[PDB]
Amino acid sequence: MMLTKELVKEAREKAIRMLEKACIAITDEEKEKIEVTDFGLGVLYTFGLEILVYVNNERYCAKELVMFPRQICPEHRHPPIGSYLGKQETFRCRWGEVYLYVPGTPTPNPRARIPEEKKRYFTVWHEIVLRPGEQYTIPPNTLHWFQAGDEGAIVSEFSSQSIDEKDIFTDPNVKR
Amino acid sequence: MMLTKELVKEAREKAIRMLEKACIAITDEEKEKIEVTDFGLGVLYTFGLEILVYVNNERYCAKELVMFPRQICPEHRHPPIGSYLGKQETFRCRWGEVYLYVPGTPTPNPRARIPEEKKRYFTVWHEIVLRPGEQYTIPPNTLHWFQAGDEGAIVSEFSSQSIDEKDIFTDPNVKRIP
Ligand SMILES: [Mn+2]
Ligand SMILES: [Mn+2]
Repeated sequence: MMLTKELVKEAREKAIRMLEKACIAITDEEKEKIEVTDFGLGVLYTFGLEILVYVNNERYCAKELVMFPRQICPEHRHPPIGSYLGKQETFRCRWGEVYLYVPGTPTPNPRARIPEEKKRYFTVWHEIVLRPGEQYTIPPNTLHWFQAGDEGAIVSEFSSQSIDEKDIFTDPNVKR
Repeated sequence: MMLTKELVKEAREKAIRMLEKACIAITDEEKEKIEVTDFGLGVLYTFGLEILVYVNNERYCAKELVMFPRQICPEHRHPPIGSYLGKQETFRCRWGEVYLYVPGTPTPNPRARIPEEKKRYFTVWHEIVLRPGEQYTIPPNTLHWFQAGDEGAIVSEFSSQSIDEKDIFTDPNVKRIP
């Protein structure tokens, strides 16, 4: 299965509707530029993310992450690059709910549900549940992953410079 | 007149309602912590701002600025501090509309309406109108001010580290720290 132009358009339209439902104004030019990634894994609705970048420069970045129901962001970390410390980010759930996993003691009875054969590539299990208004901050170079709840989620990212191409994923099949 | 605890509570409640109308979730703990400033000028509803800080650290900052109808943020700039370049910020109008003024050729027929006797302390007049979804970025140490439209405005800030206490205002009557 492959990320086609038709799948991308469908995903953009779904994400645009979710943003509208959450009352988040988006320009026509931004609507066209929403990034759709299946992380190269060919199952967008299982592993994938729809991203609106508000601003990204050498000094700060802000994005809106849209997630369809139970969409999963595969495990990654944002490493130092040259003398750049690496991206630190704060997430704020805006709508729906998200299950975020970071290093720490495994939480019993985690909310996330991962395909059995992909569990090997999820290694952190300390759970943070974020509902609308709630936040959490990930230091640079820290492993993390997240899955939206059964209605999906919109999660804001506020961070230092983003360099998506340099992110390191646990799953060696991922191409960002 | 001075900013009392009752005036602060009233302003917080109004700003909370405006956030709810814009569907922006805020926690009970954030409701108590919204900053209300009249910039020390004693006319909150003319000059003033209601601020929710989402995050502010050495590496980045994000805030929600709530503005009542025609509330004005007095002219200031975010200067370098030591070796810190100074705050760069991007504004994004979320709701309502805002009239932002930056250095440049004065725009004829500006939308803003400033009290006659305070005009002397507004020195930049190049107009940027932001409606919901629209953004503008102010480089560090750049003079700027803004006024909300007749329905008010909610404006997001995304920026490098914020150090409000170091901001320099054109109006010498302003005290940022209440
Ligand atoms: Mn991340
Ligand atoms: Mn400013």
